[PDB]
Amino acid sequence: KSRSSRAGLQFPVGRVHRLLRKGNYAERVGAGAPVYLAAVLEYLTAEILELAGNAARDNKKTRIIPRHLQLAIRNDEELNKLLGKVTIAQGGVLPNIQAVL
Amino acid sequence: KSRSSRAGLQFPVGRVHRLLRKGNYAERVGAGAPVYLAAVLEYLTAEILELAGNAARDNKKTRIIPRHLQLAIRNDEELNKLLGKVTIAQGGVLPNIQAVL
Amino acid sequence: NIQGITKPAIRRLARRGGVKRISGLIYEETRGVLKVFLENVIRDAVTYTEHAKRKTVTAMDVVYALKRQERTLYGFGG
Amino acid sequence: NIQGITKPAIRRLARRGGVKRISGLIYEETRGVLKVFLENVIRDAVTYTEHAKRKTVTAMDVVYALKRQERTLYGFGG
Amino acid sequence: SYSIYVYKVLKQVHPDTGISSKAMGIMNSFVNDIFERIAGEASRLAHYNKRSTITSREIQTAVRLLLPGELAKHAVSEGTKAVTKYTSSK
Amino acid sequence: SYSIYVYKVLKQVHPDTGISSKAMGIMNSFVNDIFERIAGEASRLAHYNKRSTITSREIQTAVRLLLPGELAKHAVSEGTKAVTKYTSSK
Amino acid sequence: PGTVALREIRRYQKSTELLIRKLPFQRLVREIAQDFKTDLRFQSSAVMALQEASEAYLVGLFEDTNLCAIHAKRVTIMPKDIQLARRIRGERA
Amino acid sequence: PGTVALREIRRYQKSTELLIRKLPFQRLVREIAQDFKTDLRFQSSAVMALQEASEAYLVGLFEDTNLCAIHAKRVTIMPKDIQLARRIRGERA
Repeated sequence: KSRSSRAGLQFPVGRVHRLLRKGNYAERVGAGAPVYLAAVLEYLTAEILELAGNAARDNKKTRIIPRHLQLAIRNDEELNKLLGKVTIAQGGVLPNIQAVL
Repeated sequence: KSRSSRAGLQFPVGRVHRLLRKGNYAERVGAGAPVYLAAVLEYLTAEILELAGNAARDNKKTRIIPRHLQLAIRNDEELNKLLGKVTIAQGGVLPNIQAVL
Repeated sequence: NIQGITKPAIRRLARRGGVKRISGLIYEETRGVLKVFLENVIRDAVTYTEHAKRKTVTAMDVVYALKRQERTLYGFGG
Repeated sequence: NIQGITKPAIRRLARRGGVKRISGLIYEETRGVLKVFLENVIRDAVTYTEHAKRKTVTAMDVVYALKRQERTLYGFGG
Repeated sequence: SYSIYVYKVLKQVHPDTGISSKAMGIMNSFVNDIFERIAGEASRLAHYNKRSTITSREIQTAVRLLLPGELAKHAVSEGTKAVTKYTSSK
Repeated sequence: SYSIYVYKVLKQVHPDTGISSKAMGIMNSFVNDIFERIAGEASRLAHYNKRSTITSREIQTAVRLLLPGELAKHAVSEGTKAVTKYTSSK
Repeated sequence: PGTVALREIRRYQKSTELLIRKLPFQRLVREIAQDFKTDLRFQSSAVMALQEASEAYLVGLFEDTNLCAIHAKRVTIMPKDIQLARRIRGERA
Repeated sequence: PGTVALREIRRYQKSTELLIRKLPFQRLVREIAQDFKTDLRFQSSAVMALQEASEAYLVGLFEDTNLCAIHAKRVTIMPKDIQLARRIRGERA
């Protein structure tokens, strides 16, 4: 049976496992390594994808476009740190006008 | 005969060669790789060591202390970029007072 | 050629930046920075190209160039 | 405890920074930043320690912590 | 590249909200990015501790180091939950 | 760790100027640093170009990428000069 | 006048489109590339990636510049603000 | 008065010594470490590394702060300068 299903995951454990060794990160990568990493990747994906989906609804749409990912990422204080020096193509900027104006 | 001498160098070609593979940077590192890297390391060493030695004389001393490395690195515009986000322990700061004062 | 960038365009860019009033000098000043930014990025971008022996600069080259600049860009691969 | 840092010390630190006049408020403000800076660095520093199963935080730990902070420090190894 | 999975995860979270190709591009960039980041630190941690193998214990510490505050706590939980299922779920 | 060599290089440049232990500490940090930096990019370049081996051609491009303007030109010259001697100097 | 300014901020902050005409930008890229290597060609997406990153960089710069302008007593941004921002940002020409 | 200030700048800019008393600093490190892990001990050099880096960080911050203060019309540095600097520096608490 599938390593992705055995671990109760969506993200490809196998693929992640290939990338870990191909990458020449390690000499030999253990068994739980890709399953843990795959797990974290899926988690974060779900997280930003959730907040993004919310922003999509809040406007008026059903399809999530970059603007949503952007608005999503920038509004969560925690996610904003992680992707601090990241530029979302077609993400635009978070609406904001310095008070003093 | 020595790989360091065959290449006309001071820095340990062999050591650099060990570090390249141990490091798990590559799958297999070529023959000229460590000799080129060792070469660049020795060069940069000589460079900053030269400017440092100058600053040591300019003050009044014979021994190069961190202050010299600092004063040296910060004064060469090119070296200052390379070690831009580097902190020289006991290096102190480059004497400078904003004109307006 | 950088003169092809335009007062409007820069004003819009400033507007998106939340800038209300714009001194007439920042238009040429901004052209200065945009050029320096592009030189630095395109230089490293072609260095990556000159490495795979490709005469064409791929979008992945601009990405690696940007990552080297400390500016990660999403939307063109990974 | 951070109150052990001192007005003098901060003034000197400012002096080395090329600061001429110092508002009386920046002494407490600076303590704020110094603490946040140390927390962030010591947190990651002990995380590195908790990795080799060492109860003692070595100087190499503070180094890796600092490199993670984007602040490379020379003089304690490499 | 991840489009399959990210879509699979999407339906799991919002089973009625679609995603654009361009937005999918971004998601893929995100996945590769933090993968590269985490594996980089994991690898760094292993060399420091003179270990020739990247254990899950490295992925975890790497996750603690790279991810924010509470966002990191879940990622560890999720990973431990996941790793443990797989190991027991032979 | 490099103290031997850095001292050897020092006499070669200033055959009368000594260096402190603490300053030597710094020099060692410098050597390890830019080594780590250069090998990192070299390694990055190799994966991008799907090559399993780090050639000197990678060390060079890495050097061009990491080092400043004219400071990079010499480093390339020195490395090519050095590599070539070694290869011919069998 | 204040009203139109803010009205423009509001509109362009809500926007997600590239603000520079494609063509002029592409020329700037070609006219720069030619220095580093004369026989160079950029794919359209590679150019596109550069613009997305260039304009992103610029608004980000503008935000910071704005904070400097306000730091004095002004609303109008001057070159000295862009410079003070780039300085603290660690940037250099 | 201006004369003593500059005289202090000149002297402390020429200096290379740590400006904070060793002991108080060491306590701050211990009193912080205790949160993350109660059974923690720092080698003296590890503490030393932290101070070298801490004071380095602070003067660097001070330089930038100074540039902000001057940016208005002032010579006296206020909290709003440290904040504007840290802002553009990308720092956060």
